Amino acid sequence: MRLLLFRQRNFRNLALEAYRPPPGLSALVGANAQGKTSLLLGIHLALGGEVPLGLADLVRFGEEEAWLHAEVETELGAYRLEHRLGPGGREVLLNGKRVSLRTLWELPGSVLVSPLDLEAVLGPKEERRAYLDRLIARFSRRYAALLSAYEKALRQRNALLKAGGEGLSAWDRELARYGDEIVALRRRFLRRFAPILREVHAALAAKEAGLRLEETAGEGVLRALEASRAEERERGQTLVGPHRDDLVFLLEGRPAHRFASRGEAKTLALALRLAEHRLLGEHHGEPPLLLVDEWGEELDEARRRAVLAYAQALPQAILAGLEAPPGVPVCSVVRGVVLCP
Repeated sequence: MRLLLFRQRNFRNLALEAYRPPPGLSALVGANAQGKTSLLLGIHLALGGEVPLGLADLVRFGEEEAWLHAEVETELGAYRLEHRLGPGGREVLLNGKRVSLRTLWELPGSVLVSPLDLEAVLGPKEERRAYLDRLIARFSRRYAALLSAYEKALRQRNALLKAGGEGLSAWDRELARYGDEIVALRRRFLRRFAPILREVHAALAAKEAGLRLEETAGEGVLRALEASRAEERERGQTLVGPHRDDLVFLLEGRPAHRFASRGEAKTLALALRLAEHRLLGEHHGEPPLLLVDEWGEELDEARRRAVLAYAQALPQAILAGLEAPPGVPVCSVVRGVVLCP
């Protein structure tokens, strides 16, 4: 994957007209860390990323819409990716054609190591499950399509529930059809991803990292629905199925959301991103672009070496921090504009 060109208008605090990163590994330097963080985030979204931000935190103050453009070369060919972010939503174009966002996940895209990442490790149940669904959807168009179909069957089913004792029967079978498949795909995915997470985290930290997906309907959605029938009737809501399952991250066998320090969480989050990156490379046959924010933060030598060692072996990667690694080509960001000397 080679990002050839990034252009933007009215995205966060950026002013650049164009940014042309070099091939290989490069670093963004400058006093304004927020500018760098926005640049990396703009690139990530240009390439098909998603992040949790109100429009006033994606679009420049006093402006209506933002635009993002990326020109990439991939194993699949050359592509022009564009996004308009405004009151109407996110409009995505690929080579001049309006496409669903998920279409861009047909290409390798990017992985961003962001300051936002630790909050999932530390945050509520629903956020870890949301992370899981976004992750797997990158890999599997069937999974993305099952999420949509399940969410319809669920919506329709809870409506029949809220409206008394209804004819739930056909809804049970639909929820199970989509749900059982989602459960299966999650198990398959996590069998591949968990060992990668453990390996990657071992290079960054002393504590063993793990994960567990706790299922409400592990013997099948139909059978769990039966067993929850009185109780779901009592609450007005489906209580079992993959929308209720919990992804737990572990350090030394113990839940990270309870027993990780913020620093430990930040390193676990880093490992999760690098494991996602590795697995995407296997899936696509070509690595995503890797974008690393906070390169310079309170890093230790071995942690740095391990990430630098990973990033410097890719076709292209961009780091942003207070200082660049020595010998890494550097581009300055000053007043929203990049200069690559």
